[PDB]
Amino acid sequence: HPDVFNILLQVMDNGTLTDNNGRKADFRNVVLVMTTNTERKSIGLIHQDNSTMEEIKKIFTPEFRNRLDNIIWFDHLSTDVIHQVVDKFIVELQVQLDQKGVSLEVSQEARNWLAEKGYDRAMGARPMARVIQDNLKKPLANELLFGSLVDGGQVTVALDKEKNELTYGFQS
Amino acid sequence: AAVELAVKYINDRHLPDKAIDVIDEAGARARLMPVSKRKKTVNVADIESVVARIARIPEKSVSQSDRDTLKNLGDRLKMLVFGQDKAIEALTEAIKMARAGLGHEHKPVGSFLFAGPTGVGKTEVTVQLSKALGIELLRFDMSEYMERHTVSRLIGAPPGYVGFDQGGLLTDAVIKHPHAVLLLDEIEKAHPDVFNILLQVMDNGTLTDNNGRKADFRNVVLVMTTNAGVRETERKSIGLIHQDNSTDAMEEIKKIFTPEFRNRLDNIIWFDHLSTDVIHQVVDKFIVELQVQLDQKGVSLEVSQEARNWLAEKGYDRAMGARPMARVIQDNLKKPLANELLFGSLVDGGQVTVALDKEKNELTYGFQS
Amino acid sequence: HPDVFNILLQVMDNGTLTDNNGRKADFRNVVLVMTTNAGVRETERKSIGLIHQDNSTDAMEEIKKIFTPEFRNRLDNIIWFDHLSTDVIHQVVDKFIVELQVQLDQKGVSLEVSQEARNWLAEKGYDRAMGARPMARVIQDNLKKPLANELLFGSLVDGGQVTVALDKEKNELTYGFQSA
Amino acid sequence: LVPMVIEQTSRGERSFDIYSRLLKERVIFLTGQVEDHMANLIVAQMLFLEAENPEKDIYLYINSPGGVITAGMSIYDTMQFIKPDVSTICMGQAASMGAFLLTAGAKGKRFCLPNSRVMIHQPLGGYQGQATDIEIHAREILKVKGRMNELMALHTGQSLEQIERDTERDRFLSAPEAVEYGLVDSILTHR
Amino acid sequence: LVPMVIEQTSRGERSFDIYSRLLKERVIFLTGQVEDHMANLIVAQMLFLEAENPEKDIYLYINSPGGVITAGMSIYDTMQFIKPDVSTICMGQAASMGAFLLTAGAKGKRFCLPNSRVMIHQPLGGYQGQATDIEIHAREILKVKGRMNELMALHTGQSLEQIERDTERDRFLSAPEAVEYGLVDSILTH
Ligand SMILES: Nc1ncnc2c1ncn2[C@@H]1O[C@H](COP(=O)(O)OP(=O)(O)OP(O)(O)=S)[C@@H](O)[C@H]1O
Ligand SMILES: [Mg+2]
Repeated sequence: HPDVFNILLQVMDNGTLTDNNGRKADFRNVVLVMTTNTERKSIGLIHQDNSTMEEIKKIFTPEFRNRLDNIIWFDHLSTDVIHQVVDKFIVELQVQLDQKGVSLEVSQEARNWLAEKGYDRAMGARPMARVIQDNLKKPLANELLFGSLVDGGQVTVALDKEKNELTYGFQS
Repeated sequence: AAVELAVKYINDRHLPDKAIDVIDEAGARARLMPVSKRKKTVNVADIESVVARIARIPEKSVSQSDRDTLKNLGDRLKMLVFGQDKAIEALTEAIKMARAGLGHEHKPVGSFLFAGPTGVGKTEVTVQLSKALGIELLRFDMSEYMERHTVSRLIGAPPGYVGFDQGGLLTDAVIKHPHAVLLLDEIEKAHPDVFNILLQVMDNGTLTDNNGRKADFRNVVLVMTTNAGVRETERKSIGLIHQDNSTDAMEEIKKIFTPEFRNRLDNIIWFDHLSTDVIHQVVDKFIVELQVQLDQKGVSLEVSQEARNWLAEKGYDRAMGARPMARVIQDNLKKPLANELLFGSLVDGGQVTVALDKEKNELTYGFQS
Repeated sequence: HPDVFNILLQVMDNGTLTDNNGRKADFRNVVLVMTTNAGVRETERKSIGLIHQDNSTDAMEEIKKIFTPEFRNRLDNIIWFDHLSTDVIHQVVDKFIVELQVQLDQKGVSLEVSQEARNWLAEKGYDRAMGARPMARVIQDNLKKPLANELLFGSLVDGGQVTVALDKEKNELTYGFQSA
Repeated sequence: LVPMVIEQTSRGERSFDIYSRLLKERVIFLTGQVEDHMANLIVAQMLFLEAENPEKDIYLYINSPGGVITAGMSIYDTMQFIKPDVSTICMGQAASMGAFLLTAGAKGKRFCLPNSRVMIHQPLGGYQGQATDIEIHAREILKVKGRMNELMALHTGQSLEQIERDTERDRFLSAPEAVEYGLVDSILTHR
Repeated sequence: LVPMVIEQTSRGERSFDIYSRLLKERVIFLTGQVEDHMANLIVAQMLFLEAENPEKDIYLYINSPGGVITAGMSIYDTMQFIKPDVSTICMGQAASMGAFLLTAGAKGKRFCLPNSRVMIHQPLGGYQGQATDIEIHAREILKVKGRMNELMALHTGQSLEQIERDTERDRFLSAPEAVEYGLVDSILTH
């Protein structure tokens, strides 16, 4: 709401706020970070792309922009960069899985499908976390506990073109 | 003198008790006073000093050190706030009148409304005045009072409510700091009902909290900066034939403020747009501040005259005022020196310099050690 | 709040107000004086027509819309204050000067103001809308400000007779300071 | 369809139409044939602006091709009655009734654009009926045209005889000729 | 019906008509037979834009088939007086007054679309009645044509003798040929 912007204006201008109990909230040592950015499909006969310096000026009064130290811009995730982002989740699971004693044989072939399915141009990489939560974690979880791979396990991943899904291989 | 001065200044105690303690406090002060055998007698001058301490208010008879400071008060402020000389004149004259004894016995020292374009130095003159006189600045941001019911924090909630015990902010602040400066930034933003409280504050110099305690505003300077002035600076008429627009300009403030509130204002200062020559002075002030910060670490910064003139023109803005100068000074002058100071030649840098190349159209930062 | 006005109803009719503890107050010997500004805005309004109109009754009609009938029906009287005329404003200047003299008496300086200067001050600060408050400011700027500078840093440091007058040629006040 | 011209104020943004927005600056617009219903609107605007600021100068843009004579008298009388001086800037065309209002504008505030025209002619009122009714009706129309010359002569300053002679037949005028003829005082200063 | 378009502002979105938002961006459209009300409407828009900004150019799209000559003169005298240069982009047909309005446009800012067509012919104010009155009416129309042609030649620069000879009969010029004749200084394509 516009009233909230006034509160932030006083912070950036003086670096201090007054609580309703008479206290004084020191803001001189706080890194102030404001994040700014659609899910519904295009309302047209033929669906179309909904991808979205003057935009900030229109949505933010000059008095607020003028008080910012520097407006940092974030670039849209490139196709090449997306391959790097999905690798962090695979290696993150690997170190987590290392505590159990298994090593995932997953290669770039699996990440190919996960990339497009996980990454969305609008949603970004937010569904990426959910992708590993069900596709990669749930299947291994059940077999790991039933007794086959409790005392050490070996797993793998298999993606078939026709099936269009991620199969898995279990060994021990 | 003790009886009359106490009732005039001390308002939280009754006449017999408050008067008697002044006499008792004067004698006690005189007991430890004869460092050179100066215990002859207790005069009226001593009674004025002891009362000035009990109520934390300046003494009635201006000293010779306080007197010297008020002589060059305006000149001292002009060294940090360039332009807007009439604003300093009114503030300095009011402080001089109250000390000399010509002030209003039932009103604050001064009640001046400051208007004008943004970034012209409304809060700076007020903040610099408090620092110059060693007066505690009481800052109340009127942006947190955009609702009619926000006044409960200024004077306190009524009895039987969640906030009765906590008390009011403004009343307690003035009670703790009888001699202070009251600054209400962006007064216009506040609800029109907050102006009603200030009415009694300026007319009778008294405000009552929910606990029945009375706050003394006679020794506090009330300043209410507003941005109404920026609206009428355009002075543009939508017509084939132009008009002067002098009469309509500066009359919007009368619409947003009841004539009662304005009728008790000591003066309504107007801040003119910053002159081009004045922008150069503002740059010098900022550079001086950076130099002082650098001087603590031991680094010394030197800026060429040519760089200052180009730097000022780069950030010169009439509407926004001199606020942009902070950003350009930080982005251009301060940021290059950050990496060097933390790790580089400027760890123990000396005789540093800066300049600009006309053909390049950019700054040139050099370092030495 | 308009609801707060209801509290005064019993006071102005029964003459007693009861508190939380059941104690009954007595307002029989209390002079209840209420000051309000209701019709000032409506009277300031200007008619829009070939022939102008009178807005004398508008002042009272506004009061009736603010205060409930049961509140005004028990008021002993409703005095309508009238704008301060030029003649009474001249007297007000004398009152402020007298107050200024009492302040100056402690300092030991006796101020004298010529009758011509008083008339000039009245004309400069005479505003019907603002009443008598600008007179204080006009006197403050013209008389208090020069005296304060002199008192703290000039001839008036010690008690000394001061005088004031008006220059007819330049139409400005003239101040004379004597040290003794 | 009337375009919207947003305005900025401390209270907020007061959306308005183009005609009403310009009215705040005292710029009245006289468009189309004069009639009993449009004249009422024009006089209403003058009264409102008069109370707001008496010292300020009103501006009436006349771009009318002529209308009923009776309606025009109402606008003229209102302009003279109000204290503020009415500035009549002829835009596009100034017919007999339009020219009459143009002349009514205060001296020194009447201007004409370079390509504007100013046409004046005798009233074209007609009546049909019994001879007795025609005789009384004939007197009124003759008294109206004659009255027009006297009021026009006063503002322009010309002699009654030349105006009567000039109005015998239809005549037109140019922008610079109007200044010489006395309908206006000078061409609008170039900006 | 005109679609309502929301204009984003720091305070918040405010709905405005399609024409209203275009006016905010200095874009003014002209269409239909020229009328006194229509001419006065475009005049009020020009004055408002000049006060809002006295330097930025005010676009003037002319897509009209012609109208009353007297009404058009008001638009011409308002365009010359205003300090900002008028960008007379012809997006279609342009009759006699249409050509006069775009020619009045400041030189260096007049544009024309690739397939636009500008029709130029003489004015026609034919009136029937007594010969005595027709004499003054007959004299008046030539004066407007002479005044319009004189001002028209000042803007274009072509010889007055050639212009009247061509304007005597209906003339049709193509967008490429229009720039050759000097009606429009340049053509806008990308
Ligand atoms: N006249 C001036 N002289 C010196 N420094 C100035 C001047 N005007 C602005 N500045 C500088 O820019 C700052 C402006 O911030 P403030 O003092 O709050 O004034 P302001 O921006 O006019 O206040 P608001 O936003 O209208 S409440 C000052 O603190 C100085 O750093
Ligand atoms: Mg400020």
